[PDB]
Parts: sequence; C-alpha cells; structure tokens
Amino acid sequence: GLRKMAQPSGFVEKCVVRVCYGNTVLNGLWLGDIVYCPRHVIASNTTSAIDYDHEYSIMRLHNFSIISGTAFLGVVGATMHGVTLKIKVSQTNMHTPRHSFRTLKSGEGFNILACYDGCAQGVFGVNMRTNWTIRGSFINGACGSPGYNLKNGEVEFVYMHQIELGSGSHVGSSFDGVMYGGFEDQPNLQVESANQMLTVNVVAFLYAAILNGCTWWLKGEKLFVEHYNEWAQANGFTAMNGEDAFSILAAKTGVCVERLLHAIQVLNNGFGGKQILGYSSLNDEFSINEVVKQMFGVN
Amino acid sequence: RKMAQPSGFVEKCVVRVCYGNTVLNGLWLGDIVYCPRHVIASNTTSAIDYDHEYSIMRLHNFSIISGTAFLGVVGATMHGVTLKIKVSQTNMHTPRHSFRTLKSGEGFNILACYDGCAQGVFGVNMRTNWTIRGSFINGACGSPGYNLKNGEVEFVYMHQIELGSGSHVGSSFDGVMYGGFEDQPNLQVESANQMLTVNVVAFLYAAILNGCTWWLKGEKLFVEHYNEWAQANGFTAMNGEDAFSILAAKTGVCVERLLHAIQVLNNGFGGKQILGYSSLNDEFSINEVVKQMFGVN
Ligand SMILES: COc1cccc2[nH]c(C(=O)N[C@@H](CC(C)C)C(=O)N[C@@H](C[C@@H]3CCNC3=O)C(=O)COP(=O)(O)O)cc12
Ligand SMILES: COc1cccc2[nH]c(C(=O)N[C@@H](CC(C)C)C(=O)N[C@@H](C[C@@H]3CCNC3=O)C(=O)COP(=O)(O)O)cc12
Repeated sequence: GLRKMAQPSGFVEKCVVRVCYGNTVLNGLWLGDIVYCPRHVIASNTTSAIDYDHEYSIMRLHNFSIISGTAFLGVVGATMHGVTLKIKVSQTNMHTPRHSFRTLKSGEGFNILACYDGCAQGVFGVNMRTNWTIRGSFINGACGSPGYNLKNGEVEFVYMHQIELGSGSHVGSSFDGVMYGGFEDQPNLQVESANQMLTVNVVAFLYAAILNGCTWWLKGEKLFVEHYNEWAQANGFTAMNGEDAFSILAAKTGVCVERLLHAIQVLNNGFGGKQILGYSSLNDEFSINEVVKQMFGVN
Repeated sequence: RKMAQPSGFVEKCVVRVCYGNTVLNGLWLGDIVYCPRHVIASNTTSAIDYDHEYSIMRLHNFSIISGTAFLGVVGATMHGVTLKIKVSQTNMHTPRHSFRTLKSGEGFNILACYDGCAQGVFGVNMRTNWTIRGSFINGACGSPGYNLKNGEVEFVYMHQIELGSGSHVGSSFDGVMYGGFEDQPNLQVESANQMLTVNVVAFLYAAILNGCTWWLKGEKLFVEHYNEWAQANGFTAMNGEDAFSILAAKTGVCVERLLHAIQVLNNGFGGKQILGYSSLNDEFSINEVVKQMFGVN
C-alpha cells in the first residue's frame, strides 16, 4: 500500500525545551548552547501591533525560564534574528544531533513534531504548499514546534511553527528567522494565496496505483507536457517539470508521464465512486521519493 | 490530520535479529528480545513445521545487534507465533511499559523498521477483519506497534505478514496472531472489512466543530434502525454513545442526526467535500478528534 509516514522523531525530541518569558509559554529548540524560539514570546501585549524593537529593548534576561525535561537552564544572553530569538544558555545540549539548517522550497515534504509545554505529543509528515502554508493540526501552545528532515545521517531543521491563519492554515519560519511566504508575526488577519495541486505528486501517486495494480483509469492517449501546462494554469494545478526524474517509475511500469497527464485532466472531474489506492479524488500528498522508497526501499 | 505519537521511547528498543541468512527486527525490553518465530525457519517457501524448526534450532546461528553492540544469547523459547530470546544484557533504555492486546477498532502507532533501524512512523486502526492498512516491504517483520498512555509505552503489535490483498497482519507480544492468521506461506483471505461507525460519527462531529455543516439535515435516524441498515451496508453497529453525549451536548447535534447523514453520505458526496475528504472517513477515533481539537485525553 501507500501510507503518509513521518520520519522517526527520536533525535529531535531530546532537543525540545519549554521557554517561559513573563506571561507567555511556548516551545524552544536547544542545539549546542543556543535555544531557538519564536520572538513573539517576549511580547507583553498582543492585542495591537507589536513593535519588536521596543519589546527587544525592554527585554530583561531574568524573566526567562528555560526547562529541559525537569532541568532549568541558565540564560546568558538573547539576540533577535528576523522572527526568531537565539537564546544563549550556560549548558550545551549533549544530545545535540548532527544537523544543518535548510529552507523548504515550494512543494517539498518534511516532518512536524507537534510539541506542548516543551514536550512532544504528535508527529506527522506534511508538504509545504505553493501558498507557503501547511495543513497541520495545532492548538494553542504549539508555537516553536520544529519541522525537520532526516537525510544522510543528519537532521535538517526546516520549520519553526509561528501562527495559524484565519483560514486554519499554519505558517512557520526557517531557523534563519525568515517567515515562509512573508507573513507577519502580528496579531491581525492575513489572507494566503490560493493553493495549487502539486502535479508532480499526483503523477507519482498514479504510478503507485499502476504498481499496485489499480489501472482502471488508465488509457493510451498522451497529453504533451506543454499542452498540460496551459491547462494547469487555468485549473489550479502546478506546471509539470522534471519528467526525467520519473525514469525509474516509467521503466518499472512501462507507462510514460504524458499518459498520466492526460489522466490527471480526466480524473479532475471525480472518480465516479471508484477509488484509486483507496482515495475518492486526486492526491498530491506523495512525492516520487516517498513512492519509490515505500515500494522498493530505494532512496 | 492523521498523526502518530512520538517514537523516541520505542526507537532505542529496536534491534537487528539475524538467524543464519534471515534478518529481521526484534524488540529489546529488559533482558528479553521479542521477535517473530519465523526467524528460525529454514524455507519460508513451503509449509513450516515449527515444532521441528524449534527442535533443530542452534543458538550460535543468532546475531543480535543494538547500534554497535552485540548481545549474548543465553536461551530462547517459543510462545505462539513469537520467540522470546533471553540475552545477558539488560536494555538500560527500557521504558515503563506493559503489553496489551488490541480490540476491534482501536488505533495505535507503527514504527516501521528495517535491519533494526526505524524508517518511519504512522497511525493505524485495527480493522474489524483484524488487519491494518499499512505500508511494508521485505525486512519489516518484527516492526512494533505501540501506544503512549499514562506515562508508559503499551506494546500491542509485532509485524508478521502481508496478505494477498495487500492488507497487513501482526501478532500481540504474547504470541497471538490477530485474526487467527497463520505464519505460513499460503494464501489466506480475510473477511470483509466494515466501516467503523463510531469513527465516522467522530469525523462528522469534527466537521461540525470546524463549521463544515452543508450535509447536516434535521431528520433523526434511531440507533436500532441505523444498526439494521448498517448490517446490510458494510458498517459496524453504533455503540458507546457515551463519549458522544459530551460532543452532542457541546454542538447541540444529537447522534441520531449524524447516523442519518451517514446513510445519505454513503452514496457519495455529490461533488462537495468534508474537511477536505471526498468521502466518508473512518480513520479517526473519538479520542483522536477530542485530543487534536481540545487537547484532552
Ligand atoms: C486578531 O489576530 C488574528 C486574527 C486572525 C487570525 C490570527 N492568527 C493569529 C496567530 O496565529 N497568532 C499567533 C501569535 C501571534 C499574534 C504573534 C499564535 O497564537 N500562535 C499559536 C499557535 C496557533 C494558535 C492556535 N493554532 C496555532 O497554530 C502559538 O502557540 C504561539 O502563541 P500562543 O501559544 O497562542 O500564546 C492571530 C490572528
Ligand atoms: C507465498 O505464500 C503466500 C501467498 C499469499 C500471501 C502471502 N503472504 C506471505 C507472507 O507475508 N509471508 C511472510 C513470511 C512468513 C510466512 C514466514 C513475510 O514475507 N513477512 C515479511 C513482511 C511482508 C513482506 C512483504 N511485505 C510485508 O509486510 C517479513 O518481514 C519477514 O519476511 P522477510 O525475511 O523480510 O522477507 C506469504 C504468502
């Protein structure tokens, strides 16, 4: 079958801490001797526009409390970097994993460790959508929850949770302190752009259906990538690219991309009660990488 | 959003178990390694006489690796469809834990492992036909299923086989195969799956709490009439209306209006969608819905 999976969370869980500042609690990420967390933790009043330079100048280090498991950490300094704080603590996290920082591109998959009061509660896989929001599941207290990927024996930290938009979509920042999509960490309504279905993930899904033997939707007609891309601009799908990446899948099946792009056009009107790998409409959750790892064990 | 509970406490308990040329995953708790008994079978190709395989077992064929260390086997005994392998070494990362057998409908977490190393983690439900909708390939056997609850890890599932349908079957850690399936290379057909009605009701209450209510009408379907419709339409009977009384009280919507909606929505969504789903969804339990939206267990 095909299940949306998270990569294991163990390396990340040892780094999550609780960050208290005055009348606000949220989550931080403890790496080396730095704790990363959203800068709005220091905002005393969030019922009007937040002047972060003012909040920063009145900040006093003795109002911080940072808790790892049951241990308090000594706070030594704190600097502001975009929409994040970098808090210097007197102790090094001896469980700091091998890691780097990376900024997600449009459509890329990653993992969210949903944390509360400095303790992890759930983990799930998710895609950065073309409108720079994610479909998460967060309630109050989740700010500072980290997003990550495991690659080559290294943790890549990619997302720090920040805000929930009026529509229910979730916005975070990189650990550089740049908010995805340019959203503001301000208490006021902001509207995101319309979402686009990720065409390359729908193609990979349809290959998966072929390999699992679900072929009823498959015809023999081809739709040229260029003709599809004009249709996608008018129907809320991203353009097609990287057809060469689908070599692996096209070989094992003997079906070409341009036949599936035809199918994408047809199946956008509904599955008519039929179900493809157990879904009743097109799914853009799965990348080529995931299909290929889950079906064949090849990275 | 479907999620899993975090895996850190379980990851340190998974080991790589090799017997001869067969490799799979074991669970290291205390001084015992638990794993599927087919690790000692000579030919996973034809019928297996496990009493014979156990009698010719030779313990020096074992190799058990946790990270970089080798564990020393001192004995092994066979219980149901599992092996309990006693080693010299006690797992110093053993979490507070118990073993529990899942009932029909219950959700749990799977840590999919290969060669003794965790690769992914996802939530599942034990279906009424005693299979789960998983994702596994060769090498996944022994992958553990777990729940985190009341400051301890409950271990509930050991992965064992893929049915010809693609559905997946495991055992509890007392050696009892869920569904009574056999750990043999023969085609076995599970019974027909049923949609879990309590989970579908949980989902519609989730929809109401998020202001998704186009489908909601005023008509009421009494539980006994629904259950008659259910037995003939591949749905489970309505039960445990107790936790739903709480949701009914908060939303003002009685369960009987949702049972009616199920009967109607079963014939398709008419184009529209519910929480982004294009058809009835029974993947979420009432606990998951309450935990995710209100933060309470
Ligand atoms: C009137 O203004 C609005 C209008 C319409 C929509 C709006 N949306 C936000 C927003 O997103 N506000 C951030 C803080 C900003 C103002 C600095 C926030 O609330 N984040 C949560 C996680 C959120 C909470 C529920 N689900 C989550 O993902 C934290 O965890 C961190 O802070 P808190 O734990 O709540 O104290 C303000 C707002
Ligand atoms: C040929 O007759 C059949 C007919 C129809 C359906 C059938 N199904 C099986 C089966 O499932 N067989 C068990 C081995 C038992 C019988 C001893 C198995 O293959 N288990 C996998 C997990 C599986 C592997 C693929 N996806 C998974 O979930 C392990 O992990 C251990 O095996 P490996 O050492 O890793 O290959 C045999 C069979």
